[PDB]
Formats: sequence, structure tokens, C-alpha cells
Amino acid sequence: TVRTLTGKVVSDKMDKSIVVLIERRVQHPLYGKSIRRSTKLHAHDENNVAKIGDVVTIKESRPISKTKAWTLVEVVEAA
Amino acid sequence: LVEKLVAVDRVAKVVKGGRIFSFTALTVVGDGNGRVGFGRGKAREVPAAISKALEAARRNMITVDLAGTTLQHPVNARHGASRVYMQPASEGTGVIAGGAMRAVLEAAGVHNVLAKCYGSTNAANVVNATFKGLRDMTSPEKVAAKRGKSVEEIQ
Amino acid sequence: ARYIGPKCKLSRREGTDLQLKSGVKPFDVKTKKANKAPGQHGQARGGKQSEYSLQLREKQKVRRIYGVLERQFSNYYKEAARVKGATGENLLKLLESRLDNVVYRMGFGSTRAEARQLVSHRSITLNGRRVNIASIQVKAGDVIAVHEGAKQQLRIKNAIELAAQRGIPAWIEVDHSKLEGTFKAAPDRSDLPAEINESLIVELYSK
Amino acid sequence: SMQDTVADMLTRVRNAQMAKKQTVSMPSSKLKVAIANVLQQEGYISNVEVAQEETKSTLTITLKYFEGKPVIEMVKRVSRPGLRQYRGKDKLPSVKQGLGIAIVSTSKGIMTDRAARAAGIGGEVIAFVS
Amino acid sequence: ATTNQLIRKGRTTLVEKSKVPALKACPQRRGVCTRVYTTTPKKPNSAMRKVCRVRLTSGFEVSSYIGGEGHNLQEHSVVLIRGGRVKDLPGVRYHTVRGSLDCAGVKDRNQSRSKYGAKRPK
Amino acid sequence: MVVIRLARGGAKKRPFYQIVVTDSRNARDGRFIERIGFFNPTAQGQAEKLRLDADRFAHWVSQGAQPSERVASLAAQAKKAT
RNA sequence: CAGAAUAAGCACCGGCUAACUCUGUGCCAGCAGCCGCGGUAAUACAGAGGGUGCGAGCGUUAAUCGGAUUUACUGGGCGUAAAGCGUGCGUAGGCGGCUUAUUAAGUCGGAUGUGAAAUCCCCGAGCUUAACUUGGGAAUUGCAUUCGAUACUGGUGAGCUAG
RNA sequence: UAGUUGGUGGGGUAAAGGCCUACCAAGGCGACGAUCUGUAGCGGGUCUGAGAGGAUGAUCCGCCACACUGGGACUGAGACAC
Repeated sequence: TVRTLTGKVVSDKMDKSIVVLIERRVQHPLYGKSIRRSTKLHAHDENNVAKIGDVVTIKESRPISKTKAWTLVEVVEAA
Repeated sequence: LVEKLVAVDRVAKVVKGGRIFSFTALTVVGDGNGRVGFGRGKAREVPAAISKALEAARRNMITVDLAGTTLQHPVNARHGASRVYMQPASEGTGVIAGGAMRAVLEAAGVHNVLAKCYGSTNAANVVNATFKGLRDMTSPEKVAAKRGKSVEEIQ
Repeated sequence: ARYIGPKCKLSRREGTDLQLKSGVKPFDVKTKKANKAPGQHGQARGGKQSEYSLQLREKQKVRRIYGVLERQFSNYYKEAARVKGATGENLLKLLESRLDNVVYRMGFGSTRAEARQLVSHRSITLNGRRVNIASIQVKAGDVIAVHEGAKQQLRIKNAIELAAQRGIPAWIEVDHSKLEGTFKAAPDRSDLPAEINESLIVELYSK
Repeated sequence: SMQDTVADMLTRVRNAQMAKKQTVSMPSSKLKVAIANVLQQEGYISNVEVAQEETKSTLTITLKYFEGKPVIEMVKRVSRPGLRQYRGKDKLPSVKQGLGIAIVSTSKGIMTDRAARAAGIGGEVIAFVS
Repeated sequence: ATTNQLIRKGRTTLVEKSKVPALKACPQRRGVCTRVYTTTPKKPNSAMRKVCRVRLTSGFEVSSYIGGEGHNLQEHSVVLIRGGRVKDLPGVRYHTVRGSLDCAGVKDRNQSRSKYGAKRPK
Repeated sequence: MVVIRLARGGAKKRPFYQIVVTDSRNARDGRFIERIGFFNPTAQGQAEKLRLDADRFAHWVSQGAQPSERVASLAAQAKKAT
């Protein structure tokens, strides 16, 4: 009953934090062609298990820092 | 047979010493129940031009099968740079069209229709386009015959 | 507002009798000028007309016979278009359902103007109350009667006498002894005269 | 290069009908075979044949003429690689008031718009035929 | 255009411009008569048209036509001007309202009095 | 606190009231939580004079809403009528 | 209760566009949305008679959408009317051959929650009618969660040769 | 862009949080338009349009901001208070 997202890690330089890129495909409101839209989310990684290139899952939570509100749940595939 | 005069114009030819003036007329004739035609006439005065136009119109006729008192399906047509769109309407609507389309449609016997012109509104080309559209509009029995199915199968 | 002035010139311009006169004398003898327009350039009906002219003249005839002005007439047409059915049929039913028209066809008025005067002066009661608005729509089953103060009135007696010579409508059940009538249904198109061509008015307002 | 094989098939059929051929052949695929089966069931074409001489497969269609005119008078691609078109069950288009057909790809297979509306499902609109 | 080109760049609509910029979207304006004079029309018309240069409250300096036969306007009069073009006097886009502030309604008229601002004769 | 009171609608000199449940600090004709009936003091003919939803009325009273004087009288009237 | 007693104007009449004649003036005075009228018989200027359209209103100016397929998604064009870069190569991006298995992101269907009231539409009710007020519906074409389908597009694995 | 992005100890709040502070690291955002600049209260709705769209945000309802111009806090359940 919690909101989860699936994405690909694009950075792990900072301490205990990962940057994951989420991708979605939506229709253009007027021209009707399906277009690709992406967003960047800062998540929380307690043990630095995540790396660059892996496909991961995150879930929403209470704030952990200024820009982090998501926590890693599981690593689906390792780079 | 209902006879309608769409347009009359005066044309000029240049010769030495001055000009020669003449008149052109465009007419549409129709029985009112599925037969219609149109024609043009040229003469140096209006009565003769009109008579020639009516004669040519009565020579140029077709048969169009309506669905009751309206079209069978939406129609797009064009002749040259004139384009016309016509669409069937329910009872009580009337004929919503310009003068040139209205003449042809009333002569053919359509009572409820919505029509629109795009491009040039030259009378002869508009009448031509409406004529071709009406001529080429089809019917369920023809569709079923050409496909080899039945009318209830076609729906 | 309400039209006041010469009446016969309207009929002469329209080309027919619009019965604004009581009817004791025929229109032709009354005017001596029918078949000619009332202007200094008056001509015969054989002059050419445009489609716009025909449409306008058709609607004007209905407006003059029923005494209705342009704003109310446009409101009537909008209502008839909104209601289901034939638009001209609905418009004619709406025009016939007016209280003053019902009084005229029930006979207490020699002319629609006289009926309207009576209604305005509260000589006519709908159901059981003294109304004074001539545009009220009369509904099926309503009972129209003359006020007891308005009874034994010479104009009413003359009006019923002329109505007796006139044809009694099918949809109105009226007794002239106590001067009371009952409405039952809206007159239909076949009941109405075939002179009026509602299609022209519909085409005009559809433009 | 060649990027729309369905449009290629429809264009070949239209040009063959305009030139009054009796048959039209093309490289085959299961999607074109399904579309041809739908057309044959609806009665716009006569016969569908697939010849598998080797790894290559060739589809052959037999055309129909009636009163000196082609039976297929209009065929139009609707969804295309540069703009895909999807519709729900309540917005499936009608081709000239139901006298034509619209080919629809649904999760239950390729069918007509009438059949899709009967089954209460939607999908991708491939072509209009009339 | 290609659908991809339309997605990348849309369709642009050019904004129209007013034909009466001195009004600044008001129905009328006040002004002081800077000059009152007479000008010659463009071909093929011939007359002596009465025009006045007015400085508006909007801050602009415009020229306005004085309609009707005969007027009392002179320099330093306060007048009310509206839109309306004369079509044969180049550069004249406004009319003066007769009978409003210092302009007087024309005399001896009995037809179309509401324009020209002439009261109904008793 | 939460109150049950009348909100004025209708036209000039012919008022029509909606019985609403609302926070007392809100404007008379503004924000409210729930509408549970109506009152028409000048009804005639086939027009209904008073309608109240007794179940929701009792629910909100149990939760702690405070009916106004007129609403309490109307509730008594409706209970007598039913 | 008394008596018709207290109560009708505005624009227009050459074509678009329903409705014409006479006097006055003479490229003057003037009119004009566009096309245009006036230089001695002006249906276009001014007055008068007549008429037309509205009517306690009638005209003018200003502003928005429409007509305008005249920014064209629905729904336009580029040989000569405005419009193919002087020609290549190539980055991001867009699109992409055939067979098969799998996934269910796009796509489609069901259910649940939500989408305030008022406003728009429908059937009624109360105002002497109508405006107006009001009961109950329909709608709010959306969003989210969850359960299903697998033809097409996308992802992954394997295979093929017409590019 | 250098409290800038993240981490640890401590402080602070009714409450999560660079909200503050001392250290450690070099991160964070951007052609899917960052930064800079012009304009503007937002919505339910209103007008127009066959529709798609276009224009608009008076009167009624919801939310936000302001109280001669800027910076503060006190009292209080609640204000940084027409």
C-alpha cells in the first residue's frame, strides 16, 4: 500500500545516496504522439549496495534530507 | 421539372473599333425526386442565354438515389480548386448550404443536409463538384451486391 | 409596446385579410383599395420579390395577425426549437395557446384587440382568478369565464352574436348562456388555416 | 528505406486495382496474412495464398471487379509509424455510416470495428476500407 | 509539417494591432483643439474638408474630422473624439462628437439628428 | 465548534434556507461540511415546507455538533410530523 | 371612486440589404463599412411627402470569438503565384526487415475511491405569466489503486537472410 | 551553484528537514531549457465556436497574498495581528 518506482541508477558519488532516473511514456495533449519524459529522484542508500547502471526499486517515505524522500527497496538487476 | 438560374454574367471580347459584349447563364434542372442536371449557355442576350443553358441542362442528366429525403453517407468532392463537404441530417433540419449547393440539392430532391464549401466559390466549379459527389454517392444494396453479401450482413 | 393606428393598410400591404376589422362588412368593400400597396408607389402583387423579401413578408403576416412583437416572437421561436417535434407546428401551437387568442376564438371579443382589452381590464377569469396578462399560455383543461361585473355587456353580446355566425372551433367547448368555455387541446396544423407557411419563418430564423 | 510494410501492402493493392491486375504478390508476414484474411471474410478480395518456397514466403491476393470497377474503391492507412492511433470501445470510427469497414487490432485478434464494438473492446486502428 | 516538427516547434499566431491606437482601448477621449483648418481630399474628389489637430489625454497628437455643415470650433476648445476613418483624407482616423462638450449640434437639420447632436425642434 | 444552522438562499423577501453542518467561524453562506435538508417558510401548493435527514442529524449531534435554536425547533417539528 | 381621462420616439429607403418621388444646390456644400456619389432631371448631399425596420427605446464608438481551411491536431502549402539550405559527412533525437519464447511499460477491459456547492442540460414545483427561485437527476469526457487480456508498439533471450 | 549537494556529533521546533552550527567528502542542477529577463493572483466558472480550439477570471463559491513604505518580536489554543 506504499508508492514504489522502478528506475536506473545514474550516480552514487555522495555518501549513502543514489540518483535514480525514472522514465515514463505519455501522449502529447494536442498532437497525440507518444513522447518520452524523464525525472531525477534522490534516494537513500544506507549501506551503499547500489552502483551505477543497476536497475533498482524505491519507495516513498518521510524526508531524510533537503532533497531525499525515497528509500531503496531492492536491487532487481546488478550492473 | 423545377428550373433554377444559378448565375448570369456579362463577358467581353476585344475587337478593332471597340468591344463585343455577351451573356453567359448557368442553370440547374431537376424533377425533384432523384433526377437532376446542370448546363451553361452563351448568347448575346439574356433570354437566349437562359434557353440555351436550360437545353444543355436537360441534355445532361443523371439519376441519384437518396435515403428518404437525405444523403446516404457523408460526401467529400472536388472539381478544380473547389471542395465541397455534405453530410446527412435528421428530419426538420432543412438545407444548410450556400446558393450554388442549394440549387443542385433542391433540384435533386434532398430536404435535410448540412453542407460546406472550402476553397474557391466559383459557381460553375461548385456546381460541378456537388454534381460529382451526388453521382458517386453509394447505397447499401449496391454495396451488398458488389461484395456478394446480404443487406442484413452489411448492416 | 402595442401597435395603435390604421389597421386596413396592414392588410393592403400584406395582400390578404388579416381580420383586424370586426367583419360586419367584407374586406373588399371596407377598403376599396385592396390589390394595391398603401404607399404613394403602390403596386400590384405581380411585382418580383427576393427570397429574403418573401421570408420577411411571411413572418410579418403572422406577427400582425397575432399582435406579437419581435422580441417575444424570437423567444417563442427559441422555445419551439428547444421543444421536440416540428418547429413550425410548435410555434403555431404556442401562438394559439395565448389567452387573448383563446378569448377571441371563444367569442367574447369581436377582434383580438377587443379580447386583449378585456383581458387587460380583468373582465376575464382563468380557472377562478382575475388575471390581466394577455400572453399567458392556456393549458389543456382550463376553464375561461367572464367576470360577473363584466357580464350583461353590450360589446360582449355583439361579440357572441358575431361569433355565432363565425365558425366554432373544434377544440373549444363554450356555452354562451353563462358565457363560459373549456379548453381541451392545442389546435393542430390541419385545424389551422393552410395559408400560413411556417417553413419560411423557420428558414428565416435558421439563417 | 522501407519502414512501413503494412502501408506497402495497401499501396500495392491500391495500385494493382487502379491498373486492373488480376492478382498481386508481395513478401509475406503474419500481420499481412491476418489483414488479408479479414478482407477476404468481408468480401473485398477473392483468394489469399501463401507460398513458402524457402525461408522466403510470398503472399498472393486475387482481386475482384464488379461492373467494370474495382471492388475496393478506397483503402487508407490510419495508424502509421510516425503517429500511432489508439481508440476505446466508445470511440471506434465508422467508415461512411457503416457501409465500409475499419480494421482494428485488439487483444483478442484482428477484427472489424463492428465486431470490436460487439465484443466491447478497443485497440489500434490500422486501416479504413470502403 | 511533420508531426515531430510540430512537437518540436508549435504553430505561431501573430498578434493583431488596433486601428485606433490613440484611444488606448477607450470608446471616446477628451482633447484640446491644437489647430482648426481645412484640407484638400485625395483624387478624384474635390472639396474643402474641415479638420482639427487635437492633443489627447492619452498623450498623443492626432487629427480629427469635423462633420456636418458649419461648426463653431476654434483654437483651445475642449472636444470629445471617437473612432472613424474618412477614407479620402490621408492620416485622419478619428471623428469629433458634435454637441458633446464645446462642439455644438448643427443647425437646421431634422433628419438623422442623433448624429450631429441636434435637439428635436419644438 | 461544529454547528447546524440555516444558510439563506432564494430571492428578495422570499427566503429559502439550506440546513447545513459547518464550523461556526465560517461565513453564513460560505464553506460548510454537509447539507442535510432544507426549509421553505413560504411554501404553498405542492411545495414541501421542511425536509430533514434525521439519521445524519443524529449522527452529527452524537459527534458533538450544536444545533441552533431554529434548527432545534425544526427538528422537533419534523419528529412530530414523522 | 371619475373620466379617454396622465403617456411614442429612433434609424434607414444605389448594391451587398426590406423599403421612391419632388423641390434646393452645381466636383461647391456635403455623404461614405466596402464598391463609390456631387462638374444642371442627384432613387447616394439638404428639406418635404410617402414608405420600411424596431419600439420605451433607437443609433454610433470600443472590445472578444466567428465567418478565416487566413498557423490547417481535426484541417493548408513549397517547378512558374510567398516558400527545398550551394553540396556532403555526421552528434543528440525521430523512425526502422523476418521467425519464435517471455515480460505486461505503452495499448485495452472490469471493480473500488475520488472528481465540493453553485453554474450548463432534463423532468417537475412556486411566483397572476415570464424573468427569477427551487426538488431530484444526468453530466463533470479527469485522477489514483487494484484485478485481468496479449493482436500491435516497446524491453529481454534465441534464430534467419530479401536491407 | 559553495550552506551550495551529501554524511556525522551537537543545537533548535508542536513536528520531518542545512532549519542552524563544528568537522568530513566533492558533490548538486542544466538542450526534457538551468541561470537571467518581461508579464501575471490561481481554480470552479464566463463568452464564442458544429467540434477541436480561442479569449477571459467583474457580480457568486474555494484557496493564496497584502493593510502608508521596510525590519522585528510580544500576548495568546491560534497572529508575526486592517
